[PDB]
Amino acid sequence: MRLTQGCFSFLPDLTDAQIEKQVAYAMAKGWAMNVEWTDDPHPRNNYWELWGLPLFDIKDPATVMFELNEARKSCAAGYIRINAFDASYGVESCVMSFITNRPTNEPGFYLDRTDGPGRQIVYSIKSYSVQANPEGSRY
Amino acid sequence: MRLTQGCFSFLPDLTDAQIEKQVAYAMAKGWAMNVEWTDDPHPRNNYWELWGLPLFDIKDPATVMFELNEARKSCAAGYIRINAFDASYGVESCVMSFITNRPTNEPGFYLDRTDGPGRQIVYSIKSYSVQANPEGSRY
Amino acid sequence: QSVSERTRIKSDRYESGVIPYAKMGYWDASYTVKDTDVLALFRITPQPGVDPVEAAAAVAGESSTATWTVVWTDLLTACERYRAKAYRVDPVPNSADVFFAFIAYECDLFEEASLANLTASIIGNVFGFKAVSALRLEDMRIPHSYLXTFQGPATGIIVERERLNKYGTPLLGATVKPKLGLSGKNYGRVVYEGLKGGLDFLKDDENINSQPFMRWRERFLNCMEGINRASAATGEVKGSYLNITAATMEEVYKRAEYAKAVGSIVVMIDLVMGYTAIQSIAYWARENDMLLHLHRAGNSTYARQKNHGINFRVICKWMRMSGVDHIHAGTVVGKLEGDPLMIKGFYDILRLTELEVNLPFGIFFEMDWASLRRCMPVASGGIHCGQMHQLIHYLGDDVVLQFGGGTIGHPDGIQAGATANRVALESMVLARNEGVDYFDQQVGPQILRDAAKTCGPLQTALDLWKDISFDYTSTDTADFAE
Amino acid sequence: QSVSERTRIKSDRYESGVIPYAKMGYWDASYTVKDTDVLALFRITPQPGVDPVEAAAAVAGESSTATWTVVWTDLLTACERYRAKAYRVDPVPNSADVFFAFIAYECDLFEEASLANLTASIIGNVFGFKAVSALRLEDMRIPHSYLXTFQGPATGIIVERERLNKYGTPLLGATVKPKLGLSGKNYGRVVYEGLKGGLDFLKDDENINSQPFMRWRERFLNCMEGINRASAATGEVKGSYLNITAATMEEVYKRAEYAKAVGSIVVMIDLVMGYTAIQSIAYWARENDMLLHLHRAGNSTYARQKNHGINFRVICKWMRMSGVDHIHAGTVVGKLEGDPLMIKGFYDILRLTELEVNLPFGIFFEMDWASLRRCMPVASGGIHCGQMHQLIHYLGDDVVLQFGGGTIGHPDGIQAGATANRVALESMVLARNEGVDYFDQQVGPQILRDAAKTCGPLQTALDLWKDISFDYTSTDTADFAE
Ligand SMILES: O=C(O)[C@@](O)(COP(=O)(O)O)[C@H](O)[C@H](O)COP(=O)(O)O
Ligand SMILES: O=C(O)[C@@](O)(COP(=O)(O)O)[C@H](O)[C@H](O)COP(=O)(O)O
Ligand SMILES: [Mg+2]
Ligand SMILES: [Mg+2]
Repeated sequence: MRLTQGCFSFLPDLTDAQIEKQVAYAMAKGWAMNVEWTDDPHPRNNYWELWGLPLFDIKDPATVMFELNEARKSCAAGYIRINAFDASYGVESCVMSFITNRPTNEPGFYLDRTDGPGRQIVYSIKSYSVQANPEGSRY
Repeated sequence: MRLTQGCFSFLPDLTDAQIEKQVAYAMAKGWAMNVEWTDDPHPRNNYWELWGLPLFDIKDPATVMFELNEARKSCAAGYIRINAFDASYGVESCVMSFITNRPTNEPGFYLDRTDGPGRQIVYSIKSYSVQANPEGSRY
Repeated sequence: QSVSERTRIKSDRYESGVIPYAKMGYWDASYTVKDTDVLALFRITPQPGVDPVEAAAAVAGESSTATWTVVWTDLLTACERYRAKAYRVDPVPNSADVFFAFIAYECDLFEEASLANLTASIIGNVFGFKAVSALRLEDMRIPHSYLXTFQGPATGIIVERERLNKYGTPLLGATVKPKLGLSGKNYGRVVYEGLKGGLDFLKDDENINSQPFMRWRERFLNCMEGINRASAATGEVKGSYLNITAATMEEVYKRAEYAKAVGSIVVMIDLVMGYTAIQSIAYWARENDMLLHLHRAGNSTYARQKNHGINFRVICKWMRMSGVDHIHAGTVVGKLEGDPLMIKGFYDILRLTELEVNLPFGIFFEMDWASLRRCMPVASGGIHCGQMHQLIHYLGDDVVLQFGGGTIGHPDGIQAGATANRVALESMVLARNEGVDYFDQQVGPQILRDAAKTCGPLQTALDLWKDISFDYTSTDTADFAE
Repeated sequence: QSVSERTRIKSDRYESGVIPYAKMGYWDASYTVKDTDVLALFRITPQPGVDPVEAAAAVAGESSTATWTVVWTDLLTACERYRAKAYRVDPVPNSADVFFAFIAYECDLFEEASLANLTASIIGNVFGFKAVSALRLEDMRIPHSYLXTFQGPATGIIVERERLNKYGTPLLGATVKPKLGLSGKNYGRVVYEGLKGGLDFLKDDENINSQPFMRWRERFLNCMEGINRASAATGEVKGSYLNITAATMEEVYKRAEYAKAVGSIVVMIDLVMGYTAIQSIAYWARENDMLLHLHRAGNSTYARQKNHGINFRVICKWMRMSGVDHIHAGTVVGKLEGDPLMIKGFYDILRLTELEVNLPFGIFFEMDWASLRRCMPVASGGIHCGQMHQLIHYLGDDVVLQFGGGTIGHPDGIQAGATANRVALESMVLARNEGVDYFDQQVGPQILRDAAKTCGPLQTALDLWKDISFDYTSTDTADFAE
């Protein structure tokens, strides 16, 4: 299965050059970029691993791209996204987030059903990758 | 007993000369005077009877005194009070009430006790004048 | 003679009898507005022979303290202070019998945190007055001080996206169809299919509450299965707007509590529930970690005509104050009334931190939102992915694009329908961000026909629907063009 | 070569390290104050060698967004918006190394309706800072927009006087004495006798709660018998402030509800219960038709000294916002600290609808009170009927004058004590309203001697106490004269 988190995931995996253009857009709008990694694809995994600090000062897309590829080369098999962050008043949040990397063999999830009161069901979404192996050796 | 409602009822009954001086003070502050009558002396009898309207466009203490004296002639034996209304933002209420007339003889009250739960008493204050005779013929 | 007669009020103002509302101190051409005033702009069509200032003052007075004849009881109050002031009257552009009337109300007139009380004064009686042939509340300036008594959105645009983990593209939805008749079982089917195919949300129709054909508990339980199945299949947070609209407030809560208990991220209410239930369920939604989607059912009974009613832009303000997280605000290009200019202003009111005067967008007053949270506009009704270039340009980023028929109508099934819409969307956004002139009549359709070459469901949706448009004249137009 | 080092922030402002708070953005001498800002005025005594402005910046920083070293996380927020700006540092008159520092705080820093939160920022940590040897909060401008989130007094002066049916003079009361030791039955005796003799109210002493010598229920029942006996004997509304101060919020409400159920017009609470217990009970008092009397226990632990703590005028602002109906605010001539100018400031703060700058009275900010109800000040502690002229002058009309020992220490009995106070009072006000120059050291004592020729009880209280004064230098004194 294809993990469809991120905002460009019904399109094909983005090229370096297509990512640079999205970075350019975000930098021209004043936003701060950062890169993050995980091998827990659970939809409620809010906190992927920071790759360094967000790049607030930077005036050139190539810097984000250079950091992306350094992260690519150091991190284990998994997922990397780039986020754009807007410190503006009345936003103060992520305004863009898309997957830059995804492992070849994502098995995905199964739905785990526990009986609640009456007909109610207690759902837990369970990842095959995560239950079989620890962080760093899941893909 | 002496009914000690009003703000000068621990002093002797006010003369007409003393009343006018308090009226004159209230009216120098820009307050609206009115005259009111009752023969129900109960503490919680908020609404005495209006002697006409409050005297809003009246600059002369002597006119106020005249309405006091006309209330005194026309009203059945009872109590008369004069109030001064302040209509200002922050107040919007009465700021001076005192008794101008009182009956010769006020029998007063008794405290009626009804058993409530536990040791609680349910209290009612009963006027002797009111229980014995209707309005207009209580004194 | 008698005391009543000696104590009659004899002043020009409080002598008994009818004087005009303008001579009762409800008109002042040089009132200076305070930052704590509630301001209202009215569009007043006075009756033949009624003075334009008189009708403006009449409206001021009967919405604050006045009545038709003079009362001595004014003088028990600080009556200078409580009286509203009609303070400006311009004629409406291109008409000499319709007027814009600005009226200012003192802050203390209004119960804190009560839209019920705000509306009781402002729309209570005055629209049915004889001296006025028509009357429309066009805009209001809700002052910071009144706004701070309200919750504003329960969740709001920012936190909503965080709970969803979805940032960068407009969000996506579909109303389940047919409107009525589906069993809870089949509802859960449609929700699973649509969500699995790419939609972030589905929703109950406004009129799906609890009926012989489908009782509400069945729908909720079956949709939850569908939702969690979708999220298990995609690794996305998913949901469906479970409708909690009901007859009584006790039933609404019961349904809200049921939604919460089985794990729903979102619930919907209809506007016909009314302002007091809305405020209740908006506090409830904050306290129980729930998204609150307002369907604006009934709005267009008062909102449609230009000569009379309430402009939807004021409903925007009131609903953002009460605290709903979503509200439908129009599409421009779909089946429901939407002039691009007015919709844009609606969207600004819902989304911005403050408003600057912009008469083309119908924004008559400047206004701070007092850090009340931002309300998510929803774009719904007879739209399809062939229009995606128009949707993005007109409606911007923070919005939920709903495609009930444009998903379910898809000949290759519901999953095909949803996928067509999301590819459409993502490619269009991708393109905008790259600098492409997506709104151009040539480029926009081409970006999608290019996207269709690698998405089968999209080609089909473009083939089926690309002629479809709802090219009709507006009723709610601006009085100032762009 | 490591990712940490390459993405290390290298800007002047967000690089790692200590930098002066005056460079962190917390000192801006040309900040334009907004109407929605919360303002504080602090009196700062910096340590030898610390720049005054840097101290003001430290206070502004450490009560808003700052810590001692620079943090990159500021950049995840709208940091520039949330910093408080010290906007004015001025020398204090006649102290050479002490300063007034005005600091502006953005409205959104503060939880709505929460005194706990306001104090958490404004007084939380900045007084224990080593770089400052002393710190005192002298005044605050609480903005209109913050004030509307608060209830204000449950009752307030206006509705309080309507419940008592008493207008035209100061109200009158007394603390029951001895402070500790009396049984329930005897408490009711004392209360009955004082109310019968003329006092509007008596009160439990602040440290009378529930104890081995008297458990609270016994006092409550017996006090109501005495209160209702006095009301029946006099035809006035009467009450006693039953103390509901307790260890836990559960017990305070139990006492409050007991007081309600038995028909008490009024309850009291001690400040030592703390702000959150206080806001709860102020809300309760609104909901349950109860007058709420605040005894200020512990206030002088921080309010007494000029160099350090919190001036009582700020406490006045805070308790009026929280919504107590009475607060003890000083006597001037009695046994407890109270400089005439400072007291009149406090009394103005609690009673006026707004405040103009009045530096001799210690009113450093102008401030609208946002139609929050007016709080009745209470003059209590070591006063007697022989000083009534001074009391009417310094304190005005809307006040409760309290004579505990000045009633119960009367040799002819508690009734006599009460009657003497009430005649002095009524006879003094009667004479003020007539135009008499009552405050003159001649004429004041003469108005009382006249009334004493026709009131045995008052004659006796003048002879007992006439030479009694508490003439000591004040600690809590003004910086500006007139
Ligand atoms: O009931 C309907 O018609 C819809 O379900 C649209 O379905 P389709 O998406 O299948 O057309 C929506 O409720 C309306 O668009 C609401 O109007 P508005 O958005 O103007 O409030
Ligand atoms: O405990 C006491 O001493 C009192 O009962 C006074 O009784 P007397 O009239 O018998 O002295 C009061 O609580 C003090 O006035 C409190 O001080 P403040 O009002 O300044 O907080
Ligand atoms: Mg629908
Ligand atoms: Mg005491």
